[PDB]
Amino acid sequence: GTSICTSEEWQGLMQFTLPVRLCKEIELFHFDIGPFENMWPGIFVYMVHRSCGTSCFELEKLCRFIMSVKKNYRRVPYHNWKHAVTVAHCMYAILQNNHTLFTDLERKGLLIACLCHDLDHRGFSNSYLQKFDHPLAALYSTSTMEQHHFSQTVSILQLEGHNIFSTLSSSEYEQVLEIIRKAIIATDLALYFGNRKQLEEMYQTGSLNLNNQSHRDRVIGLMMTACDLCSVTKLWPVTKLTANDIYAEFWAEGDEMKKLGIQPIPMMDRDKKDEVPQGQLGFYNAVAIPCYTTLTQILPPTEPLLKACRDNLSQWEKVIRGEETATWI
Ligand SMILES: Nc1[nH]c(N)c2ccccc12
Ligand code: NI
Ligand code: NI
Repeated sequence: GTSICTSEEWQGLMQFTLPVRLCKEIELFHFDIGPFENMWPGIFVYMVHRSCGTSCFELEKLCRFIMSVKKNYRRVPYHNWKHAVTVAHCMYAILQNNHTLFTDLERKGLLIACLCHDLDHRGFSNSYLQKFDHPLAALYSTSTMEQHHFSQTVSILQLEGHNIFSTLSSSEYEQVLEIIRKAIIATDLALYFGNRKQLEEMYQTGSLNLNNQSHRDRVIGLMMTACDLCSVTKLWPVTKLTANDIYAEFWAEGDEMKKLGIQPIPMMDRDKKDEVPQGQLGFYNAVAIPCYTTLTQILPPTEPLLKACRDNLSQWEKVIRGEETATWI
């Protein structure tokens, strides 16, 4: 099942210090971790310490956990360690801007959930696993990969010296694993459509109440979608480069489907790259823009995410009209 970091790996992280200039930058929604790869594990420790406090976790167990999580992301084009840290940074920015809406247990649970939410992704969609009766689809009949990512998270926590949550009360341990489970399962975009619709209704009717656990769960669910999709909230060149990686995965999957006698959906067909700009327009109109619109209504300080998403939508529209300027691969 699960891989473990080296002694040298975690002890190195324990020693890391975040360059001073980066402290100011990491607070901003639009921050791109891309140019700082050696620092990604340290960036995560920094975020946990700012959000949750330097005493939240025993530092050794936290650095062991982080480096073993990294080792259990695969070398796939998109659903990899870079994506994990990017999603956790978006969650950090949301939490910093909305800090006292969330409990200390939720903040720690959500930062961990974001880091873990795609653990052991193989570069194949739920659609593929289920079309082709992969064993995971037999074990997990809905939200197949997401149930797997949660199981991997639990596996890593159970590794010797890796349980960062062991110091919580017996009740709080149960509560945080549930926070993490619901948060990971919520990253299944199949569930997003229903969740966003429910939230929009709750908000528009004024029945939305964050003292109501089921409402809190739904808000946290939408935060998870917003963080999972946050490549669409970066500056255009970063968004575009990330889209290249997303599609590399999709096209490798479509290649597999051709061999099994199914023509893939256009989005996963490398011979249909001309349809990508309209495909992105559809995704922004149906998924991304509604998501950030609703999130901004519920959490006003998240508005820059929506502004950036709208700017990117405008850029894809420019591509469609043939107005794009030079892009670098
Ligand atoms: N950016 C982007 N486009 C599509 N179609 C996506 C699907 C999942 C996650 C991000 C995506
Ligand atoms: Ni996922
Ligand atoms: Ni993801």
